[PDB]
This record gives sequence, C-alpha cells and structure tokens, in this order.
Amino acid sequence: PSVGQDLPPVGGYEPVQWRRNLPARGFRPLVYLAALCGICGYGFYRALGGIQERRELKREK
Amino acid sequence: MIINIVEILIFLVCVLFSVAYLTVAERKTLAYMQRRLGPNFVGYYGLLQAFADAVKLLLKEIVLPKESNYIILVISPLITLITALIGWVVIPLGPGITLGELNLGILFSLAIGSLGVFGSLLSGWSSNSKYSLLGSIRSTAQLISYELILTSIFIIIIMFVSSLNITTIIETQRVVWYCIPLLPLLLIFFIASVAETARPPFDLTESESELVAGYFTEYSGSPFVFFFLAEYSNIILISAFNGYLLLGGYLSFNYSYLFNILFNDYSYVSFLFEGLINSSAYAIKLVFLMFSFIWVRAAFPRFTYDNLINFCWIILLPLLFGIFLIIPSTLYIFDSFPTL
Amino acid sequence: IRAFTINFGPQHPAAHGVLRLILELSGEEIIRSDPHVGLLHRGTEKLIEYKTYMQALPYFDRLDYVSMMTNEQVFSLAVEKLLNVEVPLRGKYIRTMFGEITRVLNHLMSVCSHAMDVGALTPFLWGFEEREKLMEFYERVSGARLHAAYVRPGGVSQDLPAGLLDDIYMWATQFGDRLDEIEELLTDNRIWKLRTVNIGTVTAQDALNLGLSGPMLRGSGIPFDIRKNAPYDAYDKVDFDVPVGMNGDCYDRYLIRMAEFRQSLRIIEQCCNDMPAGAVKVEDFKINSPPRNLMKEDMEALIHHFLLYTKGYSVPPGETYTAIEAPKGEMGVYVVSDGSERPYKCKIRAPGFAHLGAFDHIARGHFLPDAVAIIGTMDLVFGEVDR
Amino acid sequence: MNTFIIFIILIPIVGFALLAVNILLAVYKPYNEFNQTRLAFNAAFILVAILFLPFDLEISTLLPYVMSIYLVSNYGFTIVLLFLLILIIGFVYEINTNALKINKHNKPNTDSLIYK
Amino acid sequence: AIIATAFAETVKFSGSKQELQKRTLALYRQFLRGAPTFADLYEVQFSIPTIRTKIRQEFERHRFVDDLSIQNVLYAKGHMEYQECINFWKQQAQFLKYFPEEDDIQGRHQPSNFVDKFLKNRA
Amino acid sequence: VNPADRYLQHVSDLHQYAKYIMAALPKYIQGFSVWKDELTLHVAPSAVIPVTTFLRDNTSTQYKSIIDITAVDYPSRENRFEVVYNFLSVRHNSRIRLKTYATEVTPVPSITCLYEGANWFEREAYDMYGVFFEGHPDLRRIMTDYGFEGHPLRKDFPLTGYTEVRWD
Amino acid sequence: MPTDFPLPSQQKPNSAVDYTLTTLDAVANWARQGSFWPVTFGLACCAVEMMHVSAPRYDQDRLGIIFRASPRQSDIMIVAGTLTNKMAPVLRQVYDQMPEPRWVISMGSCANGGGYYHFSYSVVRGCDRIVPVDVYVPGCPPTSEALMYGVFQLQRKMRNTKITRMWYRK
Amino acid sequence: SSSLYRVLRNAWEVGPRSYWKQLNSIGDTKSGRLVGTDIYGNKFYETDHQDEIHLRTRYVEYKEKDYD
Amino acid sequence: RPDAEKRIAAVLESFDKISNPAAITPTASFAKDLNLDSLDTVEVVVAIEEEFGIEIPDKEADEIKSVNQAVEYILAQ
Amino acid sequence: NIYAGGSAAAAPPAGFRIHRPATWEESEEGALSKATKYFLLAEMFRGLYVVLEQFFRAPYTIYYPFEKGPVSPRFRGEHALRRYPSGEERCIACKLCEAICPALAITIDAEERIDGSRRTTKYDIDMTKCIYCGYCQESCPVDAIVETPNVEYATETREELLYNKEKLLANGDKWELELQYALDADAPYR
Ligand code: SF4
Ligand code: SF4
Ligand code: SF4
Repeated sequence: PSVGQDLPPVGGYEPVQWRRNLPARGFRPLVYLAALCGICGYGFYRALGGIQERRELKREK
Repeated sequence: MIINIVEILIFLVCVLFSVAYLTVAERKTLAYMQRRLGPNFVGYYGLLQAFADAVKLLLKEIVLPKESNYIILVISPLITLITALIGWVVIPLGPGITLGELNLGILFSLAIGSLGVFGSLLSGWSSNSKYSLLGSIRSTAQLISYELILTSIFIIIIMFVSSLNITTIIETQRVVWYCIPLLPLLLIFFIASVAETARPPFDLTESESELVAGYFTEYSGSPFVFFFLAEYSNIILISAFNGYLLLGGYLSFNYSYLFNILFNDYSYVSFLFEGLINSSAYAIKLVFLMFSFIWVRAAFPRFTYDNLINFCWIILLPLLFGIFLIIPSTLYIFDSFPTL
Repeated sequence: IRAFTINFGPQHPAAHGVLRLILELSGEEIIRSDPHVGLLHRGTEKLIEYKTYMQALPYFDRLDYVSMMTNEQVFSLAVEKLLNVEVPLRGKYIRTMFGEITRVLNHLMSVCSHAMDVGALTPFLWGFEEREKLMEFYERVSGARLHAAYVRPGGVSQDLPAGLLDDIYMWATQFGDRLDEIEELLTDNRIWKLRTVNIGTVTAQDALNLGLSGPMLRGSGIPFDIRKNAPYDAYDKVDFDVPVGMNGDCYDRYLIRMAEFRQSLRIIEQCCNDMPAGAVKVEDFKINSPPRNLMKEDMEALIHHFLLYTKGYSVPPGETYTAIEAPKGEMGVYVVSDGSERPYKCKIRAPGFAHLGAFDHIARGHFLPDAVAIIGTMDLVFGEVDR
Repeated sequence: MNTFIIFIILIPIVGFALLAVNILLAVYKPYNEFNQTRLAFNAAFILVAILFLPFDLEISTLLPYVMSIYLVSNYGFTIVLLFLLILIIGFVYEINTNALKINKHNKPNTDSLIYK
Repeated sequence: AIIATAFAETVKFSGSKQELQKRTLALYRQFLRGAPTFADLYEVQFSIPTIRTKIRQEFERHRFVDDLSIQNVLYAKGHMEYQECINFWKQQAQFLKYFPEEDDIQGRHQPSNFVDKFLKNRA
Repeated sequence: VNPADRYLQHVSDLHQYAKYIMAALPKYIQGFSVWKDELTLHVAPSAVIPVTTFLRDNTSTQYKSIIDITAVDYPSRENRFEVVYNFLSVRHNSRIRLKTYATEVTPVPSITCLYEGANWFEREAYDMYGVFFEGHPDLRRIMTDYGFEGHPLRKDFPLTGYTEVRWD
Repeated sequence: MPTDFPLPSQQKPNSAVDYTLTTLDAVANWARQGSFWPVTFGLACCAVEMMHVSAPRYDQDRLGIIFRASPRQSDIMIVAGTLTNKMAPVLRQVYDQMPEPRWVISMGSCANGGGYYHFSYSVVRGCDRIVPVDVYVPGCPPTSEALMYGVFQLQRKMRNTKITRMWYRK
Repeated sequence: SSSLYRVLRNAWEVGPRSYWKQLNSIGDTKSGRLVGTDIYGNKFYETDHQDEIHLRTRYVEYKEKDYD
Repeated sequence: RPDAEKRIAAVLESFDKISNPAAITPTASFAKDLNLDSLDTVEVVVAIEEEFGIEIPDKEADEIKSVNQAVEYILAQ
Repeated sequence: NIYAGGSAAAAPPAGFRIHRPATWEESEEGALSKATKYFLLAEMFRGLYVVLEQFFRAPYTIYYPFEKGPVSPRFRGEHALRRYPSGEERCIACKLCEAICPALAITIDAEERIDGSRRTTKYDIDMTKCIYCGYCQESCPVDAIVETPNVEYATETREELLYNKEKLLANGDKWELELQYALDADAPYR
C-alpha cells in the first residue's frame, strides 16, 4: 500500500519562472546623450556668464 | 599659541577619530550590500570595533623577515602614514577655514599625493623576494599611471579658476558647480580616484593567490596599522579632493534668505550655525562619496594588469587630451578667460 | 636558464582546495606549468577494498565535497547495474531531483567561488545564502548537512518528510529572481567580459584528446551529455534542454553554468508536479534493510536486518564502469566485484582529474591573473583529483 | 608659532608615539622563524614609467600657463595649442606602434593541415 | 601537456646490461654533481661529503642484482628520486628521510647479545 | 521486470560489432567479451598502440577520448597486474574497454603518443601499482608522499603502511 | 612567602592594584576577543563549512571574524579538513610564521585523531601530532553552529587568558 | 526587516530597563511573549511581528553573563 | 698547465681505498693502478671538475680511465 | 535509408550550421548609440543599481547564541544511549554498531551480568572518528544508541572526546526529551 507519504497536489503546482527576467529598462541611449549635452550646455551658460561677471568684479576692485 | 594647539587637536579628533569609524562603516555597508548584518557583537550597536582592531594589533609582535632591512620596514609605514596625514592642511572647511591658508593650495594638495606613490614603491623592496619585488613593480606602475590623470585634470579645473588657492575655487563655484557642467569628467575622475587608492576594482596587486602568501609584505604588527590607516586616510583624502574641485565643496544653497529671517545681528551663535551648515554640506558630499567607493568596491571583479595599463594609456588618456582641446577652445569662443 | 618558478598556493590561493602548482613565468607568461596534486590524497581507494558496500558508501560524499549527491548516485548506479536490480519509480524521481538540486548547489558554489577568485565579492555571498537554503533541504531528507548518508546501492535510504515536496516549491519560485539577480552583474559586465572573452581556448579535437567532459566539452561545441546521450533515472521522463557553447573560451564555460540553473529549475518544476507514489527503497529485503516497523514483528526481517549489517549483501562477480554526468563533468567509477561482499577493487574517475591534467595544454602563454580565471572554471575542488 | 608649521612637525612625533608603542607593548621579538638564476620582463613593465616622465612633466609645463591664462588672451592660446598639438601626435606615435602591447605567444596555430 | 619538466626524461628501456650500466654511471655523476646544491636547498645541518658517502653506499646496496629489468625498475626509481631532489618538490622534512642514523646517536642499551634482546623481549 | 531485457536487443547487436573487431585486427586481439553492454577487449602487452590507433582512426570506430585507465592486480596468476582502458566515442555514443596484462617487472607501452590527457592518467597508475608506461615523458610519482617507497594498491602492502608522522 | 595561596583559577581582586590590573586585562582580552583574525587553512569537506560561516546565514563579520589569508596577520589558525602526510610540513611552516599570542582550533573530525582516515597510510592521525591545538570542533560536517560554538568556547578561554594578572605572578 | 521604525517601536514596547539589558546582551530589539522558562532558568520568547525574516522568530534571554 | 697534476694528486690523495698514495704517478690507471671501481671513476672525475669549477660533458667524463687522460683533458679551459 | 558506416542517426541536426557572425555593417544600431553604451557604462550602472537595491532590503543572519537555524528530526550530532521506561539501559551488545561503523569508532566488551541478562560492560565511541554516518543509529534493533541533535559539545582535550558508557548514558539521561520528540517524527520514516 501507500499512505501518509507526501504527494503533489491533484491540481498540480503553478508554472514557475525559469527564463531570463531581463527588462531592457531605461531610455534610448540617444536620450541619455541629448540629456547629457543639455545638462552640460546649461552648466556652461551658468559658468561662463559667471566668469565674465567675476571679470567685471575684478575690474571694479 | 594656546588657541592653535587646540585648533589642531580638534581637527585630529575630527579626522583620525573618524577614519576608524570609516573602516567600521565599510563593513556595515558591505553587510547590507550582501544581505547580512554588520558588526554587532562588539559595541552597543556594534560600533567602536576599530579600537578593538587596533588595540589587539598593537599587542601582536614585531616578527621581521630575515631578508628585510628592518629600518626600511620602519620608514615606509611611517612615511606612507604621515603622507596621507599631512595631506590635511588645505582641505577647506567652510570659507577660508583650513589648517594653514596659503595661496598655493593645489600644488601642496597635489605634490603630497605625488609623494603618495613613494612609500608603496619603497615598501616591496624590503624582504627582497622576487615575487615580493615584482609585485611592488606592478603596483607602482599603475600607481603612477593614474596619478597622471589625477594630476592632469587638476589643471582643467583651474582653467575656470586660474588660482592655486583652494578656497578660491569654491567661491568661484558659488554660481554653479563644476560637476554639473562637466559630467563625464566626474566619471573619469571617479575611476581615477579609486585608482590611486588601493581599491579592488583595480587593486589586483593584493593577490594572495598569485604570491607566496603575499599581499604586499605581510609585515604585520603596529607596522600593520600604519599602511592600513594610511590607506583609509587616502580614501577620504581623495574624496576630499573630489569634494572641493569637482563637486559642491562646502556649498548647499544661498541660505542668506533663511538667515535674515532668523538672526537680527552677527553673534557667535550665527557663526556657529553658518560654520555648521557649511561643514555639513561638505560632510554630506564627503559622506555620500565614501559610500560610493564601497558601492563600486562591491559590484565588480578585479582586473588583469594588461587591462590596467590598457585602461590607462589607450582608453582614458586620449579622451583626456580631447578635453585639453575642447575646454581651452570653449574658453576661446567666448571671452570668458578667468582672472585670479 | 629556467624561470624563477613559483609555488602558487600552499594554503589559500584558490578557495576550497590546496592548489600547489608550479608555474614557469617568462613575461608573466606561462611557458609551462606543473601542478603537484596529492596534498589532499588520503588514499581512499586502499580503504574501500576493506569495507563492505554497505559501509563503503560514505567514502564518496567525502569525494567531491561540493556535489556529494552525484557521487552517491554514481556509486549506487554502478552497484545497481552490477547487482541486476531495479530501483522503483518513486526512487528514480527522488534520486533524480536530488541529483539536480545538487547540480544547482554545485554551480551555485562554483560560479560564485570563481567570481570571488576573480574578485567579484557579491555572488560569493548571494550564492552561499541560497546554498544554506539548500542545506536545509538536505537536512530534512537525510542526515545533517553537506554529507548525506543517502542513496544506497539498493536505491534510496528513506522517504521524505511529510511536506518537503510542498516546501521546495515555495523555494523554487523565488530561486529564479535570486538567480537572474546575480546574472545581472556578471553576464554583460565589461570587466568580466574583458577578463573572460577568449581566455583559455579549448578546441574540439583537443578537448577530446584531453578527455574532458561536462560543461567544458559542451562549451567547446560538442553536444554531449549523459543525461540525454545514455539516459537513466527518468531524465528520459523529464523534459530538459541542454546548453551548448560556441567558442572554446572560458566565457562559454561560464554561460553554460549560468544556463544550467535555468535548466535544473525546470527539472524541479517537472518533478514536483509528477512525483508518483510507491516504495522508496528497493522492493526486497535482500540488498537493503527492511523498514523498522515490521522487523520487530517478523522473524524473516530480522535475519536480513542482521546479515546486511554484519556481512552485508553478496554481489555477483564481474566488473562495471558506470559514468554519469556530474556537474563538474563526466564522473566515472570502475568497480571490480570479487563475488565477496567487499569490492575487490574500485577506481573512481574524478572529473577534475583530467581537468587538472589538461591544465598546461590550455594555460600556455596566458598571464598570471589569467592563471586564476582558468582555475575555477575547470573546477579544481581538489577533493576530487587526488583521493 | 603658526599652526601650519606646527602641523607638519607634530605628525612625525605622533607617528613616533604610534611607532614605539609596539616596542613598549610587545614581547618575544624574533624567534628562529631557490633563487639561483632568472628574472623575466617585457617592455611593457619597463616602458610605462620611462614614458611616464614626459607626460608627467608636461603637466608641470602646462601649469604656469593656466595661472596666467587671462594675460595671454587669444595668443598664448595659440602658442600653447601649438605645444599641445605637438605633444598629442607625440602621444599617437606609441599607440600606433603599440608600445604597451604585452602580446601573448599562445597562438592557435594559424597554419592549416597542408598534407602530402 | 605536450612538454615535460626540466630534468624529466622519456622512460626508455635499455636492451643491454652495458647500456643500463652507462645510464647508471651518468646518473651517479648527476647526483654527485648536484649534491652541493642539495645542502643549500634543503638547508641541512651537516656537510656535503656525508651526502656523497650516502649516495655511494646506496648504489653499493644494489650493486649485486643479476637481472636486466629489475635493474631497469631500480634505475627508474633512482631517476625519479633525482627528479625530486633536483627541484623543490621534496621538502627538507622529506629530504631528511635518508639520514635516520646521522641526526641522533641511537640511545642507551642498543641490544646486541641474546640477553639485551631478551630483557626487553626483542623490543 | 528483470532489468536486463532493455539491454538485450542492443547487447545482441553489440556482439556483431565485437566479432567484427576480431576479424579486423586478428594479430593483436586475444579475445573479446561483453557483459551487460560493456564491451571488453583482450590485448597482449606489446600490442597496445596498433589497436588504439585503429580505435581512434577508423570512421566506423572512432573513440577519440580517453576516459580513465587504471590497473587491477590478481596475484594468484602469473602475469600479475592487468591494465584497463576506457574510451568514449562521442560521435556514436559508445564505450569500449581495453584490457592488457603486465607483470610488475615488464612494461606496457604508453598511449601518450596519441591520447594527450592520458599522460596524466598513466602518471597516476604508475604510483599506485608500479606498472610502467614505456615511451612517456614526465613519468614520476603523484598523489603520494614524495619519499614514499612501495605501492599502495598492492595486496601484499599493508593498510596503515610502514611510516607514520609526528613533529619531533 | 605564605604557605597557603589561592589558585589563579580561584582568586579575586582585593587590592586596588588588582582592580586596575583586572580592568586593564579585561580591555586587552576584550580587544583580543572582538577583533579576531583566523587564517584560511581549509582544504577539504571541512572547508566549505568554513565558507558556510562566511555565508549570510551564520555571519562571522558580526562576530568580528574575518579571514586575512596571510599568516603573519593571523591571530589563530583553523585546521580544517583532513591532514595528509604530503602536506604536514607545510602545516608546521604555516604555524611557524604566526605571531606569539596565537591559538589553533581543530575544526573537523579528520583533523583530530585521524577521523575517517585513521587507518590510511598517507595521513596524519589528527593534527595533535603537528601543532598544539586548544579547542577541537567535532562533527564530520562540523556544524556552523558547532564551529561558532567552538569559537565562543575559545573566546571564553580568551577571557581567561590573564596576560596582565601574571605580571603580579598570581 | 531592519528599519529604524521597527527597532524604535519594539524598544518602546518592551521597556527601557529590559532594553538596556538587551542591548548589552544582543544587538537587536526583540519583543516576544514569554512562552516559557528553563529549569536552569532562561526566559524564552516568540515573535508575532510581521516584519521578521525567516528563522528570526524565537529566541533566548539567558541568565548568566557568561552564557553560551 | 704546470703543477696542475700536483693539484690533481692533492685531490686524488684525499680519498680512501688507495693502497699507496705514493702510487700517484702521472700514468696511474684508475681501475688497475689505483685499484678503483666504476663508481670511484666518476667520483674522482667530479672531484676534479669541482676542484676547478669547470663543467664537463658526459662522454669526455666517461672515457677518462687514467690520470694521464685527465691531464690530457685538463687544457680544455 | 541505409546509413554509410561510421554513420548513425547522429547526423548534425537541423540548422547546426551557425550563421556567419555579424560585422560592423551588419549591425542594426548606430555607432553613436553603440558607443553611448560604451562610454557611459550602461551595464556598469545597471549592476550598481542592482546592489543598491540589495542595500535597502532585509539581511538573513541570525544572532547565533540567541537564535538557532533549522534542525530536522533526522539531523545528527553527538550520541546517547536511550533507556527503557522504568529505566533500563536498553543496549544489548548485538555489536551491529561495532559491525557497521565504517570508521570503527565503536568498541564494546560485554558480559553476562548477575541476573543473567546480557548488558554491555564497556561501550566506547571514539568521537575523534565518529563520522556521523548515522548508520549506528539505523543498526540497533532495540534502538539504544541514537543521534542526539546537539552539536555544541566542543572539547579542549582529546581525552574528553573518548565517550565511554557513562558519558553516553548521561547524554541519554539529558537529551531524553528531545530524543522522544525526534523519534515521534522519525520512527514512521525509519
Ligand atoms: S571532518 Fe569530515 S568532511 Fe572534514 S576531512 Fe574529516 S571526514 Fe572529511
Ligand atoms: S555515525 Fe558514529 S557511531 Fe554511527 S557509524 Fe558513524 S562513526 Fe560510528
Ligand atoms: S546500541 Fe544497538 S548496535 Fe549498539 S550495542 Fe546496543 S543494540 Fe548493538
């Protein structure tokens, strides 16, 4: 006979995940490049104007 | 005479007393980075353990190999330690608050980092085994080769400054940071930053598997606390360099709008709070950065030495000369030339 | 005139192994190598001729001490082929899926230990953690951890607990996330990809001439696996893809190991759904013990219970070579039966034995940090090679 | 009397207080406890430091320029850019000669099975 | 594993007693030449002519074997022990197997007659 | 069911191959035998290389790959040791076993001329028995003490050996 | 000198000097207890369990154990796995280049009295015959729980080291 | 988990004297329910709380400072 | 080389199994006159090359059967 | 059909001929887009984000002197000799435990005692070489030696490690509760 030992469910189990769970997250790489140039150029607009500002302050001193 | 000898002690317990808890903090991080608990048996929340490390380490012996000049194995620990400790003058801590202000800041800041190679080259010569010598060779060659680009971006930083005083840079940096215009500069600086320190994305040279049980010398004792503390001083020293000349040094925001709301007059409380917030902005940048070093120490394997020299001279450094051609040119397009 | 030739590791060069290994370096380039193995050499084969097959079984989970269960399995298979007996259906599936969770364990140790040997610290802990979860699953079935007094030459030692077959499914759902997670920082990984792109090329006919097998031979391109070429243990009755590499590099030998997790999990999905009912040991009481329920009640069960534990069971004379696919490689065993109850002789073919023997045909010209990435993907655990 | 000069002098004495503390605190100082012919190299070890000197040196050559860059408006630009454009092709000498290639003699035997 | 180690030879079986004798003579010359290397390498306590007077008497032990092929296995074992000692492969603990009698003078009451055997019932 | 029926149709197949082998090279095959689809071949000691070439080189018979070799003694008989070989046709998914014999004095030749990995295996079964492999570079002991004398897997040789170790 | 004197296992601090010496001893033993640097000797079926202690279930970094696999920085050595004839001089040599406040602990059943290979030919019948071992960790897969318990046993011995109290020669 | 909220709330549940003992005893803050005690004298606990990892549930509070 | 055979006699005298140290003539046979063995042959020849520090090939070592042939060989350096 | 000879059904399978590998121009993505992943280190920051995510999750480790890992009923650690109800030694010297301890850790002498029943005179395990086969548990008809799941018994001398009859009966006295608990979950599955 066979009683008391463990058995699978009569409905079975759910199917498991065995694949590569790899979402290609993020943006397009060109978006990273264009955002890079945007952050850069805005920084340069803050930088060089402040430098010319400092040069006029140097003149004033 | 009285108020300066306390001025140096408070800085000592600000730095030397902190670099130990840095070495506790790295264990706590890599614990939670690898899903385990940090040191918890030792102190209250498992703090303090660097004291238990050092005090035990001060109680072990001074066994010395027969092939080593013992004087040389005294000199190299001491000089590497004091090199990474006298690099601590013109870190700025708020406006103009250094240990000694001098108008040539970066030159000292950079020549002492230039002295930083000189101990590690000298160290492997003692105990003159062939593996022990050639390991010092392999270490020192990368240790100069990225010391190049570490040195070599410091000039393009001061192509916006044109002044060797370090605290001048931050007051220049009030209008905007330098990292946020010059973003890939930060990336190449961060890898150059972990290069000159013995960090294992890059420190292949501490391969015990390759050598006959050799990390550098296995020289241990109160010798061992010396190069060790020098290494972790080097860590947050190059973090400090990253802090001022690339990131917001002690700056957070304007904060005058807040002050005219709070105070009515200058007082020692006002100096206290402003020095607090400037030191805290410096602190928060520095403390995110020391975390980032571990955050890259965890996630990556080590290198081949071929990879390491290929990583210096072929992939990084011509891009650095491209920087040397674009930033004077961008300086040249507009008037834009900085004056002292 | 010769190179300044070194001793690689006395104690702790490669983790889990005493790798004394002569290297002759001319440019930090290995012109030739000579690994002296013998440092773990306990001489186990001289011992196993003096003990009964009954007793001779935990010699072999000591051998290859990161994948105990395949050694247990291959000796049980050699003796069952020798005895002309047949393990029942339930026994076939339970031995199969333990031999595959041990594969999960073996690659989970080996890939992460190799990543530490290279320098990647994070899988070296993320993998050993899930290995502790599998230590638990060895623990409920059989004895303690890491050395299972399990599959007997009659089949299986004993039944499961009442609920392991459930509980392992709760584990098996989350192993996929915990595996793709470590996949995410080693597979693309320009550092790892640089260090492992063509390092130690192994061509096809030279892979055959060096007698190599398992993931290495399947990495070189030859589609050969004992689970599907000369099947057994209902690996026929369980659907199972096999990965096969392209170059002879260490990167295929990496990627195939990453793939076999994904494969051996699918094993567990097709095993836990279709575990049958039936006798877990062999049917008779003449090669393994009767259950302790009825030996206190039956006169016949006692004499079997006594003779199997004084003499043991008698084996027909002959000799067999049974080799199965260990996760290290083809592990073989060559037993020569006296006809007595001690094995007259029993050779092992440890898989890493020829892997170590094929070292300096592969390791020529490469660098000394490159002489570490070659080590732990031929998997020199050194429990195998000497014995 | 300035704390600047105190700082570089006190730290060797701090290092001595950490140095002789082992000699005070230890015990059992030293108990009883082939290299015939070879040393091995490629040019890739010996060349990195030797080539490193002009590329380190040019930073200190470029260093007086960056302080005075406002004075040399639009012309010291031209001079220094000529200087750099000499040095950069001086750099791309070596990368085309592959001076830091440390190449391996592990060749897969290119030559085929020409027979009979 | 195409290539050998430094001193290892392909084993080959001399067809004549004379060719075996030639190989053994060359072999004793190899031991005798490498003997001052051994005292440096294995860091031994004693002197080089003691090594030499052992290497002589060990071949004196097997001077009087008749067979060709038993001297052939004997030569192969001798060549392997040469192969071990010429490298670092033996260690000095394993190297000092060959002098049990030198390092310690035996001890009191080494049994010689019947009686000294008998009083400790032959040890 | 008796677990031998599933072999039988193949086993009776295998014999037709095996007889063929004896018809192929009658100079060197003393005999063949098989027992539950393990084909075993019977080769004189001075006869190894001409068989192993044919086992490697034939298109119908390409085993290409040593798996494991070792020795087994039978001190009851005159030729004392016997040397066993295992191969694996990875094309045709088959195995083959080659037994020769050798007294402790006399050799067997080395198959290191063809099979490259086998030189390691031959290095093993040297030390365990004393059985030689003529024509073999790097013949020396392995997986034993360097200063060891005797051979472990030898039925006269005792279990604990002769010498034990302690730190004087 | 007194004819009766309390044993050093039985003595209590009574002089203020003894309170000072005992607290200083506690600090020294305490730094020796917390910071705790063994050396990776492990070689066999008894080495994966050493790595199982480094695993994230039974952590040793929370105990302060870390494997500086360099015997000059090591406080102690964990002999783990079996011990063969061919290795044993290397074991002695690794014991030699260790600093003086040392211990050694015998993880594994083969490492004490031979274990499962007690009757082999090329084996050392336990590492008693090489190094003086102070704590044995039994268990043939000597349990991580048991290995840590062996470390705690050794740390209790470390608490009873009395390096300071013996200057008064108690 | 191991967040600040959990350790704070369990310290606020247990009581600061037992907390000050427990922090010198273990590194954690753990709030059980006294399932039972020992014949040697050792107070045990068991944790209901939902934010617990596997096999962190039950634990000992010893008696002796020199425990093991 | 003058007085080289004096040094050869000085090395040759230091052995045993020599019934007459004054039988060291420049024409002394090793096996016959000196009463030596096949092992004594390479013993004295290696002692000679060690006395000079020079190294010798195998056949030129093998054929030296008398000290006359040693003084014949000696001017290879 | 008929095969050739040297010819099974093991032909190379359908489409075993691998594609000619793509060159620089047989690539779908732009060189600018490819080199964005080159310089800006996409798969570097990706795994950096992985380990950052693991920073903000739970650890696993336990406080070992305060928390213990999983223990099966069929776990094995040190030994003990059970006793009967109303306290009788339960070990007869069947010597099966001597017969199948594959390291020969068991050593027994035994004599007929006063009342005439067989009992063990000296029962001795060499715990240096008790290899935790657990076969010694499965070899007792009267179920006398068992596997106590204690592992925390680390000694300081080899002398302490020779368990004679008295230590094992003391362990059977001590762990009697847990051995009852374990056999109430294992005696079916034995
Ligand atoms: S303790 Fe156990 S696993 Fe370790 S060496 Fe001994 S027998 Fe092997
Ligand atoms: S578990 Fe212990 S008592 Fe049982 S056979 Fe093994 S060593 Fe002997
Ligand atoms: S415990 Fe069992 S095997 Fe051991 S002596 Fe008693 S009855 Fe026999």
